[PDB]
Amino acid sequence: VNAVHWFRKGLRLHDNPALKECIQGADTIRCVYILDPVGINRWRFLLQCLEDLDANLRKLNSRLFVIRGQPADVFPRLFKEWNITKLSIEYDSEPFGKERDAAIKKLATEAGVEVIVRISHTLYDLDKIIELNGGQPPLTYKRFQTLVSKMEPLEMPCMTPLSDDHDEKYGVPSLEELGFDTLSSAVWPGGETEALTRLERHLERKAWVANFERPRSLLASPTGLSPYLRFGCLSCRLFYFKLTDLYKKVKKNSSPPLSLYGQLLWREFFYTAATNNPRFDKMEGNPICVQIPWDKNPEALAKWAEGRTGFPWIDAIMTQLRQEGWIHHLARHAVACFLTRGDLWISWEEGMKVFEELLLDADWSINAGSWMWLSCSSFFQQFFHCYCPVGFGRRTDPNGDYIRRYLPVLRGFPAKYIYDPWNAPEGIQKVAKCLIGVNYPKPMVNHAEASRLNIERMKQIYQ
Repeated sequence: VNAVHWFRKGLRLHDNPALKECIQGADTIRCVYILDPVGINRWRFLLQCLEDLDANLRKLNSRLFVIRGQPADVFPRLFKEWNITKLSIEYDSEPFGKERDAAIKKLATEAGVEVIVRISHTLYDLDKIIELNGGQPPLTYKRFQTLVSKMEPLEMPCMTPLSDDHDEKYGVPSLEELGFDTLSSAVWPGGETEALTRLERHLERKAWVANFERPRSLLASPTGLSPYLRFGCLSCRLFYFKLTDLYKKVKKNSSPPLSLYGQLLWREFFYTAATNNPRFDKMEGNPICVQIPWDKNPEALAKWAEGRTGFPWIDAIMTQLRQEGWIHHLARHAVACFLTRGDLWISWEEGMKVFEELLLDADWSINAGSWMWLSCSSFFQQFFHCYCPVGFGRRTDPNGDYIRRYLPVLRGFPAKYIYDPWNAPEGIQKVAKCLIGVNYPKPMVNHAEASRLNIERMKQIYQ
């Protein structure tokens, strides 16, 4: 009779099995999102997801109920005031997620509410993947792959009562209503509609690699999907199913290579590896994490996080990240190294926390997992091997256009110092209108020296 679907992740109406199941047999249905009362970019992306769902719901004679407050306190009030008997959610594997939900399920049964749970934030049941592997998370992407290639296939991806809503809670809140601010548009608009738009574009574009050859960045693509996958605006099975069909249609081969799926499988690998380990995002007490004597250096952390390291490659990556909420993985790998095992010898937990506040596609699991691997703290498997924060940028973008773009103060520098401007003669700096040490900081560390010492440090811990 009375049903509620609770959005957390999975902010879509496509491939929503828990929602599809919840509407089955219900006389009424309310879609609900609960706001607890982390930078403006994630927050804005969130609000646009919510606003986006509401718009689609309105299209459907329904509308989104954004409830303000806490789940454990909101739900008994709802169950009673709305005479709910069914409540459904997407499955959340994240260790803290499981807990909250296991608790809302105890409450649910207290009010004799039925609780529909359905997996769809991942391609697989991770519990099952663990079972094969001996009741043990694969700690290697290879074994993990070896294991999913041997995994069963796939099954492709009533009214609502409103009143006077758009303010009695239930309306989507605004940046201002949260304590911000203002921003300046948004390189990554949030929501399902945006996400189904970019999937179309993305598929069209990947279609022009293997049956269209000819040549056409480090910049946000207008076909990029990572943030949409993190919030569930885009279903990962939809993505998958359409990826397969593209491969089979352009490559004429109905048995694609797992590497077509890397973006997806890496995601899954970390969800699997984290779901049973609540200390996954810490070093101490994290059973899979090597214990490393990282330093406490707030001031070094600060320069790193605020992109004032004096290494433009590093600083450009960090300001692109702070401004927009996304950065290419190669840049993730550069700034991660520089902060941890490469240069600064600061804990990966510290970089994890920064990324959580600024990175749009950061899940608890993915974020922790990456920082652990990137800093060589787990997931051993292929030594990532730190590339130079001068040479590695120089290798990628010889003219330093990416640098001029995100660090305009340096716009006036020649491509032969744009990566290492402290090596510009005084006359050049003057002509560039940027005195190194005055208008842009000097390098916070000697790179050669720092990685030298840092490689030492690391092998003392493996004698």
